[PDB]
Amino acid sequence: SQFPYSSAPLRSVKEVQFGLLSPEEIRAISVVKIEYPEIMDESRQRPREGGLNDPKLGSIDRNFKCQTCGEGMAECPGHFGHMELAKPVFHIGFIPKIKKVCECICMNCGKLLLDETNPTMAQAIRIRDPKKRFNAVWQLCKTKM
Amino acid sequence: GVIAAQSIGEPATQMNVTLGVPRLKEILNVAKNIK
Amino acid sequence: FGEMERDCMIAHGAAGFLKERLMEASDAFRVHVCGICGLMSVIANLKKNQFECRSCKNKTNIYQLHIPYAAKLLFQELMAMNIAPRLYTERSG
Amino acid sequence: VSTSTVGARRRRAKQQVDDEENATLLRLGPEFALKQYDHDGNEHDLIALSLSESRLLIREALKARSRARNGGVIDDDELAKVTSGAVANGVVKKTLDYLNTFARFKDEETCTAVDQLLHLHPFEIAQLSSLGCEDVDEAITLIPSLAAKKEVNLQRILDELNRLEDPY
Amino acid sequence: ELAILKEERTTTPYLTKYERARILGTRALQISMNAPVLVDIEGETDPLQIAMKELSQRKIPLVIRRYLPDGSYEDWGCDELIVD
Amino acid sequence: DAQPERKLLTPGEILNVFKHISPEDCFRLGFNEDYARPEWMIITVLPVPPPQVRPSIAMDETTQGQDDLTHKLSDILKANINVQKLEMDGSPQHIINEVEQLLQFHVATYMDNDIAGQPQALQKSGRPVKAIRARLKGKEGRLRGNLMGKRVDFSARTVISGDPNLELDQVGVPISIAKTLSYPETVTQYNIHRLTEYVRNGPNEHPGAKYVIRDNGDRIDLRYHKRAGDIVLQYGWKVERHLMDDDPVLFNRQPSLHKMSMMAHRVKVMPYSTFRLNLSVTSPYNADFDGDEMNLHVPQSEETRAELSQLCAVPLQIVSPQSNKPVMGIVQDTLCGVR
Amino acid sequence: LKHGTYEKLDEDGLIAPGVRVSGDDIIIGKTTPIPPYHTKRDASTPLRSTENGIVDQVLLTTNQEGLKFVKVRMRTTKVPQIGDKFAS
Amino acid sequence: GVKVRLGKEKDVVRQILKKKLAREGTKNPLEIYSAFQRDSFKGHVYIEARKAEAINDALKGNVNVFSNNSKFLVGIVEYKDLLRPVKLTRGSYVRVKNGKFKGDLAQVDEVLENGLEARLKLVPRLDYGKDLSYTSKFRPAQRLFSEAEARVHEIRRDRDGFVTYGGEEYYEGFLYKTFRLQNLIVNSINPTLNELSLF
Amino acid sequence: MFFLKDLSLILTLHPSYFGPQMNQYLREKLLTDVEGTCTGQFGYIVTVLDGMNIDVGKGRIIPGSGSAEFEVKYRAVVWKPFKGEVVDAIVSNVSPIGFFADVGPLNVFVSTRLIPDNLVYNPSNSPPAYMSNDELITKGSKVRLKVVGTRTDVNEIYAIGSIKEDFLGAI
Amino acid sequence: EETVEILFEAGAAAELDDCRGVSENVMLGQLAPMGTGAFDVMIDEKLLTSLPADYAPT
DNA sequence: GGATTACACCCAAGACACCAGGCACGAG
RNA sequence: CCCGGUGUCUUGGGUG
DNA sequence: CTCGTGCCTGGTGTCTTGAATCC
Ligand SMILES: [Mg+2]
Ligand SMILES: [Zn+2]
Ligand SMILES: [Zn+2]
Ligand SMILES: [Zn+2]
Repeated sequence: SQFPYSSAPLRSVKEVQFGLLSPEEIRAISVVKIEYPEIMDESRQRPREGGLNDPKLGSIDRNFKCQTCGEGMAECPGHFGHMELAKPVFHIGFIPKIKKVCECICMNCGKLLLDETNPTMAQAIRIRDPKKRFNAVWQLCKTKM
Repeated sequence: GVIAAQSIGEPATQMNVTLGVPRLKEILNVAKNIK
Repeated sequence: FGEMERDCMIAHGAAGFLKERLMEASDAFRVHVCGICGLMSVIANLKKNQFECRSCKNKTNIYQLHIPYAAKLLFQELMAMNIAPRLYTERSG
Repeated sequence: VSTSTVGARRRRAKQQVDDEENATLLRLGPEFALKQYDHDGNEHDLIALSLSESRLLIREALKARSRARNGGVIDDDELAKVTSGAVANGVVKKTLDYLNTFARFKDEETCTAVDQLLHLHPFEIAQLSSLGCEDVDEAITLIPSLAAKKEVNLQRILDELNRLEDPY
Repeated sequence: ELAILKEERTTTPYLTKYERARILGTRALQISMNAPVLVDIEGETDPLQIAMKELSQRKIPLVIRRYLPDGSYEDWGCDELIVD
Repeated sequence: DAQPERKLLTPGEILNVFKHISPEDCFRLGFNEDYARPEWMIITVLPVPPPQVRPSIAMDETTQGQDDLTHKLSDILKANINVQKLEMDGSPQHIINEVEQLLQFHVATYMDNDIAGQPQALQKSGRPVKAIRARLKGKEGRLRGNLMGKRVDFSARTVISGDPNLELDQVGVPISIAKTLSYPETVTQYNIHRLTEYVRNGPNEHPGAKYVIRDNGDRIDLRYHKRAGDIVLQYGWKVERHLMDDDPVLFNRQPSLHKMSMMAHRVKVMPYSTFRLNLSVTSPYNADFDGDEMNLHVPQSEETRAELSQLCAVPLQIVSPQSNKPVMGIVQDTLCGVR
Repeated sequence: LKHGTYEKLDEDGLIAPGVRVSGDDIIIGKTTPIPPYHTKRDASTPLRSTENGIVDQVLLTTNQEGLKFVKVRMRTTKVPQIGDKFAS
Repeated sequence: GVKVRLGKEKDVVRQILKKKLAREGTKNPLEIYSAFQRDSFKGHVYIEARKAEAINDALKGNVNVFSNNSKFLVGIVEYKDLLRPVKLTRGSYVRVKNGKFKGDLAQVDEVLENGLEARLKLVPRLDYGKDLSYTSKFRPAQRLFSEAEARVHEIRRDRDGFVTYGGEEYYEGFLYKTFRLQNLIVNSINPTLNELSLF
Repeated sequence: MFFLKDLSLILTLHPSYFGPQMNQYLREKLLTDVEGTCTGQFGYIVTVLDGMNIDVGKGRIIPGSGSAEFEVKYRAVVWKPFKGEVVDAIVSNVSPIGFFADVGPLNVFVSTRLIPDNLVYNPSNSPPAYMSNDELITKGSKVRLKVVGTRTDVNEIYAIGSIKEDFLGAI
Repeated sequence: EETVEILFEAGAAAELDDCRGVSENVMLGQLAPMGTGAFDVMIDEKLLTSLPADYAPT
């Protein structure tokens, strides 16, 4: 009621699917590429394009409308940019899992060190929970040197 | 569920074997070596 | 309205009251989601009445949600750490 | 806005390029799959309609509804005034008049004869009725679907269609 | 499919305190938005009071859809459930 | 025994190896081909959050400082440019080894600045940088501080006093509080005459009203409307009237240890500045009148008024499920006197 | 500009002793110029919203850096009432 | 190579030279040949010798050097890349790095003979003496010099279209002013939206 | 290309409409909103089958707002054209850039580089047409074209034809 | 507890949250399947037909 | 090595150092 | 001529 | 008239070494 009318159907959330954002997808939702660390341009206001405060990312000011959605600052959610890295770096949160993956796969071609021919290992792939299965596999393949 | 949680916790907030809160703590934590 | 207050309303079974307190009487916010990819990536111009999730090339399968602003904020902070929280409005099974 | 029985359309790892609508390649998209489901979950063949079937159903539905609007009390220009609104008046009148100038079998006697004659993918069976043809040579060129099916006897089909066809 | 036939309904035939509270509030809300009222209104003109009057005469036109744990459900009309 | 040569496993080296993992082995590793593909754990392009997440604040007047994330993104962006120039020239392994590791460092402490075993990134002021991970954890973070609980509108608080000449389910509410809080009552045929009287009295005379809300959502602020006499109410509009007799409100005294810390009382407007309670409800709240304060919450719709009166009201709470016995009785003076 | 009244300030930007004040009234008017007429921004100090009383005394002086410096003391009287605390 | 405190690289090179010269001909000479520090390589001094022990000797007691045993070896094939030494043609554009014109695009009209300075053509930022009885944060908006405005409000004609106004030269509306070459950026200049509109 | 489709529409009903003829109001409401409208997913919805007997199901009450939500399942005649489909048409306009042919609800544009050279636009003739030997090309002339591309702007569907191919043209 | 660790681990293993808990719906601001929210309320079209005809929607 | 020490409210008092460059003032 | 809002991070003492 | 010398301002920036017990 405090929301202006919109023709899109109103629904509720039934499921939250977590996951990772692919590099391709990050670019697909981005509205601008970010390159220059200087916020201001010539210090004459009017947010220089490509700045950390490029107006395509959104408005936090009552008098400038968003150049992407046309809505005021109250309704405008903000839109993401993207920053290309010259060299790929690790995500700090996932390092101990990355480490676990290295001992599981071949460091040349990347194949799982055990097969369904191994009887105990064939039992471990049946485990329905992904986390426990992954751990059960790694518990076997760890000693495979 | 919630009614059970409050019904057990509220008396604890006003209260040679171990008794009272230190004994209660051993149970919920399921200590392998009780005092 | 702290965590302990929340529990008391559950015990009373007053589910309707608890919803209203934490939304209409506070920081209620409307977002748009894409019916295909489940992200809050929709660009919505309401006076032009045109919507598009550029990633899915989808202008038809789009839903609106009412969620707390602080939840919208939370999801954008998760996106900034490369975590994708996909909001779907139906149970696949 | 308006939705159908088909649901979710969740993303998959391998993309697909047989979605693009191509009547030659029998690609009718996700909504017009070969096996559909009605509003009770029951299985059902896709309902493609020739020009002759469609003229009877639409005209019947409009006059039965018109009679119902009149508490229970022929020409195309009269039948189109049943709709509500000038936008609705336009699309319905243009569809009847278009069908009025391209439907060969304009009555239910001949139409049921064509119905029994035709009643093998369901889409091809409907295509053959809509596009008039003289000989077998003319059918497999404009429509290559028939050649793949390797179906004998297109003469009988065409001969009966042309014989039932009234003069003009 | 999910719906359970009338003769095979198994849930309790008494209105629960939670069902009662939701019915009274929902019906009250509809009356304040000028829904047609099904009982005579005398002196008691509060929205909640009119809804409580309709409940006492078994005249609220609503159906409870009680979900069971597996997702199936029994529809019960408020006209047929016994209110204490 | 043989001499081993441990070399560094750079992110780029590991990145190429991960893209060659087959779909069938991707599944067996517990990953997921559509949602969590294992090479996506390495960062190649960083999503830039909009200004909503990191707003600017004005310390004193015009002066404005930037959010910790804004400063930290500047550092990542500067460090990114120096890899550009350094990779192309003057890169005899050792030089690269210090620049590239520093880009890894800034991207790490941007997300998590509590990495064990190494010094924290610091602001110029000397205090540690507020990373995204630290934004979400702990009592004041996004989850425990803004989502599992949060500050709310239509609330009030003051010192409480007892009153034996109030009914058990009443609460005495100061006039000043009763003029600040409000309830949006929908206009119908049965109350339109009654509600117009409130509109003429205005926001400063009780019983009065503060706003008139149309179906489109435009509020008319009755403090500044000089032609208040020329308003005619239409059905379906809303009038935010003052709190009045018999309205149910939720009353609450911290800390809420059990469900009878929150019961619905009927409001009785009274002079002075304390909340009044009948003396027999002090026990379930574990309240007394030595300085205690209590909180009042006003439901904002027709549905929740009914929920309060039919589920949470004070007479329904006389017997508690904790020990199948009452939690309220005759207490203090009245109990001494009745003996 | 602030929403409260500015009509109790004298021409020197300072309110004078003896004037009763209520909440949100401005008692010290101060402006800051906007960098690149219509060039300044208000930086005034209003009385705390929950208070009232009488301006009692106004100190005017300069600080260690040589700029102007003011203090305004307000007095009111608090009379015991329902809710006030006491103890032996 | 050796890690040193940022900004102290030149000091360390100096200190090494003093130690070398002071010990020449004694029984304990400092057995280094040279030492140097490249600006492009922050916090790193390079030292030439035959034995690692001489490196430790050169740095002993130096308060600007990190005590951790962090001295790294350079490959012969990387020596020349350590000593690499490395436009502004007339009619080209540069960005000014100092003064009220800091950040502004300018055309490099002339270059000083000694080579020390130059002459730049830039869009002025003037007030025509309006409030006289400047900084880069309290400067005026850019606009071409208007000699009739100067005539009206506050001026020496020199030549066709050339005026000296408040001791600066304006020709056909542009300021011509000398800047040190070290005060102008010649590389990687990105014209702005506004500059594309103007020039 | 005509099909029969089983569709459904979410309808929100304000509580003041809760009367004994609720279903009949909804039946009128469904028809007014759906008939004659076009979508890229299904095409033009021409007429809905069995409108006066549609079973609307039960309405879900929206928590917090009082309004009621019906899912009206229904069956309609729909008309969507397809790329590759050969169809007949009636020309609506003739211009230097091609020809126009109303195919029922909409009109398809055929451009000049996909028209054979021997068909020459003749303005001097009365009435204007393309006059080849033993052929008629005037308004209302049966012509046979093939749909080679469908473009949808979510409001209406635009299809481009071609007459260059074998056996296509006037008959 | 272990707030951030849960969520990182949840991402890396693509966890699906079926939104049946009380806490899930509370923080998303939706009516929780408990008490007054443990069921849906439908409109009894059959019961409305016993009303007189002048009450009818047009 | 990490993990934590119940919940809510109010009051008052502090926020960035070092070096290179230009500009203004004083003396010969 | 409508609308109209200003702060963030810590330290110390209380209240219950 | 021309050179020596002190003050204001902006871009830049890091390091001499010096509370306890559950899983
Ligand atoms: Mg007390
Ligand atoms: Zn926007
Ligand atoms: Zn291999
Ligand atoms: Zn999408």
